[PDB]
Amino acid sequence: LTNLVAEPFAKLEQDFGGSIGVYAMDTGSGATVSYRAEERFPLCSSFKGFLAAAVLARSQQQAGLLDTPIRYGKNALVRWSPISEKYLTTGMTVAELSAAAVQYSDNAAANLLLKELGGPAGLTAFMRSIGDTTFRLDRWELELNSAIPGDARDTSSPRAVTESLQKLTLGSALAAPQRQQFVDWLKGNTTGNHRIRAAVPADWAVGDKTGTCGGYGTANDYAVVWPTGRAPIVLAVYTRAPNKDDKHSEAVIAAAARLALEGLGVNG
Ligand SMILES: *C(=O)N1C[C@H](NOS(=O)(=O)O)CC[C@H]1C(=O)NC1CCNCC1
Repeated sequence: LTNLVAEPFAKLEQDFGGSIGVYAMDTGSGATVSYRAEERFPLCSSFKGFLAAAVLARSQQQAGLLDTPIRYGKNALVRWSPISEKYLTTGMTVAELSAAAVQYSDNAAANLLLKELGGPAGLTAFMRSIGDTTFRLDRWELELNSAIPGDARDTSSPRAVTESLQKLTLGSALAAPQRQQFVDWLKGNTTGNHRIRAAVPADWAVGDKTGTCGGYGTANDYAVVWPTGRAPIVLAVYTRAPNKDDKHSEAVIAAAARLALEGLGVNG
């Protein structure tokens, strides 16, 4: 049921000037669209969705975790910490840090939560526990964004991202209350309006998490999409490019998402 209908991904990535990786699954039928789906791409900020899921998994055994207040110093505030910079003098709860990491891609929040889990290896361990053998987080923010060609650090594949996203948002990897909280955080993301969401009709629910490394044309988005009247679709779109100064393209990500939905026969 993979690639029953061919779509012009090669032309798209040639127009972009790099590589595009796509994996999309119709959870009703199991039909899939797959293009470079098992290649590694840098995660960039997109690890923060899985980070929040790992926090929620821990909260299943720690009823007080989400409302625990976390104070932090000015040295925690790295580039692009738009929420946590406004609460430097007060602190925020674990749940607020999680929401900020997901919905505003807040870098200081992500590092604080990584510390709670035992660092990149602790998040990687959570991903292993749900059956993901591809994901690896190796470094903290901001070092994880280097996006070096051929470097497997801080990467996954579009397929493994989609499979893990499906387990966490629709499957049984989280308990039902935590699953719905993860979905609600993704639905409230503010950074993805020009990526997968731009390919999705406004009357369909979407949750997503973006990433943009800042070099090597490297940027991405993954999402769960609920078309009305049919089963949800899960998909991931990742990009990279050969030159350090190559720019990312939001339009290419939206275009790739459109081709994925077309390949699944989903009328938008
Ligand atoms: C994530 O990849 N981020 C965090 C933030 N939001 O972008 S998004 O695409 O996740 O929404 C800014 C870009 C990126 C990031 O952390 N970039 C680093 C800091 C800015 N200079 C380049 C590296």
